[PDB]
Amino acid sequence: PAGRRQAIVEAAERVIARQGLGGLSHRRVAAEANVPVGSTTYYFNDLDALREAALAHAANASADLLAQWRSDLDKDRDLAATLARLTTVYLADQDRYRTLNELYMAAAHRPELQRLARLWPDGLLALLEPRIGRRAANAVTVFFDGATLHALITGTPLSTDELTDAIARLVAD
Amino acid sequence: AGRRQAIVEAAERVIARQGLGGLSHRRVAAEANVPVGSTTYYFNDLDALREAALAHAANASADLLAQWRSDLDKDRDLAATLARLTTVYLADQDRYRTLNELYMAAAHRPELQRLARLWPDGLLALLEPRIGRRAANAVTVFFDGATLHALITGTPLSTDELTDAIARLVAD
Ligand SMILES: CC[n+]1c(-c2ccccc2)c2cc(N)ccc2c2ccc(N)cc21
Ligand SMILES: CC[n+]1c(-c2ccccc2)c2cc(N)ccc2c2ccc(N)cc21
Repeated sequence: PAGRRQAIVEAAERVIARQGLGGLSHRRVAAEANVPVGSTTYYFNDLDALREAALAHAANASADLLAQWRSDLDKDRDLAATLARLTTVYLADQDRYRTLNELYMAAAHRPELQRLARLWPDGLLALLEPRIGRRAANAVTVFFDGATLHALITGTPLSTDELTDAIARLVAD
Repeated sequence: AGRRQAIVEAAERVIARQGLGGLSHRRVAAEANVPVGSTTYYFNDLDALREAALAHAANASADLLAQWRSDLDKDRDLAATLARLTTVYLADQDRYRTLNELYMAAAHRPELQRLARLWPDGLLALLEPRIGRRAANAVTVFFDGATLHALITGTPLSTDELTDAIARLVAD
């Protein structure tokens, strides 16, 4: 299909993000992906495997973003401003990160979603801890978790300047 | 004690787990332990159960917010007082789980956002006069993450760690 299967994994991601894990059905995914049901059943008779597929696709996207953050943080050479920017870009990219966001929030009370979620907090820590210490590293990721949830809740993100200022206070000393 | 109440509290639970669209008399009958949806139908023929469930959580949220307000006037060290209160909140996850679930969920469900906003708007107005907009907003944001990240990572920031990060953020 040149990627009918890949559209079904990408739909299933959004599905699971919106309805949860035990809220996966072939009908929904076909709807979600705009493909015939038979394509879904043919490629993923077993829904557990569609679940695995959908979580791995998110996990890949998560770790992929993190590596990009890694690349940017070495090169740029200024910490607060870089992190401020990277966060801003992310807060703005509502398309295609909704899901990672839908899942990360859900994981808050859903152990089965935490292996996927912990990649963010663990990954950020590995990135920052060497550069700023672990107390600072933890405090910053705490703030970022807040920045996203707070932005979504209130409907307005912190500006880059506001982010930069708060990061700088958290990393100072 | 009162079966109305037990049904609105169960409905809160169900909304917290299955969203709002997931709410049904049947699910609530189970969560409530009401013998049959029949008591559920009696007290709430239609789903103005949502409105009661949402208002019950609003009342609980405002209430805790009033408690924070009281505890703040009752001391001087703002940072350490906010930390203590948060530490207590993280330690009472069991009491406050449904509120937390609803808050998380509201990130992508606009219908849960009027309830959810009582927190940020509330903390903002509470602290803004003491530390100004910038700091009050930065603290609320940090608190949003303090709870989420504690849940995700399974380890909360300590009182000392909370106090330290808050002190950095409030300082003019
Ligand atoms: C999906 C996790 N997550 C969150 C996040 C999303 C929702 C709530 C809390 C944190 C995040 C939040 C902010 N502000 C900035 C960057 C990231 C991020 C960056 C990379 C990644 N692989 C996951 C990331
Ligand atoms: C339910 C909102 N909420 C959150 C919160 C919960 C989950 C995610 C983000 C913030 C909260 C988080 C921390 N750290 C400390 C206090 C509160 C709080 C306090 C009162 C209230 N009425 C709602 C509150």
